[PDB]
Amino acid sequence: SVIKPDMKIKLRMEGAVNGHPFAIEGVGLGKPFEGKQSMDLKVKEGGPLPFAYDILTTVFNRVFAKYPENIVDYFKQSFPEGYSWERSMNYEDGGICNATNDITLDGDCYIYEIRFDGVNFPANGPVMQKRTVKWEPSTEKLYVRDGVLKGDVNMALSLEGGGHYRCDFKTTYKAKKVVQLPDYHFVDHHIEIKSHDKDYSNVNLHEHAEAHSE
Ligand SMILES: [Co+2]
Ligand SMILES: [Co+2]
Repeated sequence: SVIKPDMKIKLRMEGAVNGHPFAIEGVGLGKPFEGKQSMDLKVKEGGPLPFAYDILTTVFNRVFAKYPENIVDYFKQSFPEGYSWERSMNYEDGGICNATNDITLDGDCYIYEIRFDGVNFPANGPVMQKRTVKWEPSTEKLYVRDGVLKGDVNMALSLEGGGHYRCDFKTTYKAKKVVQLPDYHFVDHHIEIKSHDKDYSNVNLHEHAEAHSE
């Protein structure tokens, strides 16, 4: 046991985009072995957010990915101690976000302490003009480096005017104890904002993920 079929999530994120700060909290649930999850998210400070919520959504846990038995699962093995990660998100227009998640487990509920910091998004660009629609589904590429796990992914935001806005994600995953390291593999993801109020003070977010290799 320790990884149960059904588990819960609470989180807090504190952050800032272009020096304007904000914080959001949320609760949710999901199935680790099915790679599915969902959550509700409320802006507690800095609302109404003046930039595209989509930049936050991949920051709001790779335990919720379906691993087959022939690929080692760095994430499920890491609990109950858990793990953290860091990431920079490098947008084609020179906007850059750094984020971190510290993940712990209390009973059947994961707990995330998130930091998010974005800078240099142009005023006319699609993040600050809120011209984004969704992330496309993706394939993350995961490899070992210096004893820890890396995950790189080419991501794309569909723009409401048509076309896409590209971002490169480089994530380092750090387990809090010794676990077995996997060989090169992939994680397919698909993240969707399933509902939201007008200024996104409330968001319902969904993701499903599946590992594969060879
Ligand atoms: Co899908
Ligand atoms: Co909408």
